[PDB]
Amino acid sequence: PSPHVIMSLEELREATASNRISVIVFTLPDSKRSNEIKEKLRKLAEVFPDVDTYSVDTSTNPEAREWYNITSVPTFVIEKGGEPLGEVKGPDIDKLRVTLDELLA
Amino acid sequence: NVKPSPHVIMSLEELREATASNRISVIVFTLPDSKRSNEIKEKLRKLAEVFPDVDTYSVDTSTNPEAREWYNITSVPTFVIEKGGEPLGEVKGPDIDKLRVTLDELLARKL
Amino acid sequence: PSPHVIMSLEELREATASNRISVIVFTLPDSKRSNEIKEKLRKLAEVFPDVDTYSVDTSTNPEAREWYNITSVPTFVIEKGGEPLGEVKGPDIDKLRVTLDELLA
Repeated sequence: PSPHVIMSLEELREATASNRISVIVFTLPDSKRSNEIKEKLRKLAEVFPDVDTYSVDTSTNPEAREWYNITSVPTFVIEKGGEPLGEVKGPDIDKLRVTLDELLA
Repeated sequence: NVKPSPHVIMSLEELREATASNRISVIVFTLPDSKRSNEIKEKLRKLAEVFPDVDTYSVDTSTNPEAREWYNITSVPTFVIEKGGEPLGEVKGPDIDKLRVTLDELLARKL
Repeated sequence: PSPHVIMSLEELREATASNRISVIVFTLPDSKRSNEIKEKLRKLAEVFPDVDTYSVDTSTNPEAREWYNITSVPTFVIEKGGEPLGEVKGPDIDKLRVTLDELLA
């Protein structure tokens, strides 16, 4: 069970415009736990009710990498209603979980 | 981001100034709590998210009889598609799959 | 790789006979709406591995226009093994993505 794979900068901007919480992981494809971070991200979505998860392969989405100013991968971005609410740099799923919960408080 | 969508309309005067834009407006004419209503709102909402130049509106006919009369609404729910104050299409019934299809065909170029 | 430009109905029927999934956009020639939908189709192909994309100019392919019952542009047709699986009439790339995801489930 995976996060929704983003095809373009435009699909991504339409997604984050929802007022549900969007959590987006930016990755590189060949990256051996790129698949592990993706499934952990979706697994983590089960315990968060109003949260949708997305994955962006930066090697095929340079426009989205630039638009969200992604300077290292993996990076997580938290969005709501087109507003960025937080960012977690690195494959640290527990810091993302903590950050996400602070927003919901 | 997007307008709170669909935007709930209070009066005919507000509705006419909204649709006078050269953007495409989609208006759902409904009754207060019909067993589709929550799906009609969430659909209209997603359609505003996926369509950039499209604004979506909701008109409760039970509190807006002048808007019901003005647009000649004969049953609810009904969808009206407008641009520059002129009607481009209408979808009768709670068939919002029809609504998206109809809207796509209006954005297309015939032939 | 931008969608492959189709020369004829015969070429198109031979392409769609593959057991890979073919997605075909029917457009009118070099209008900047047309070039814009073609790039959208290319980006969508990157998130689907077993998908090939094609472009058909209805003004130079009247046989294919008639054969696929094309009455407005752009229209997308999804095929697999010579069988059409879905159709999207109009410039709704998001509904095409949704239709494709439901087919692969």
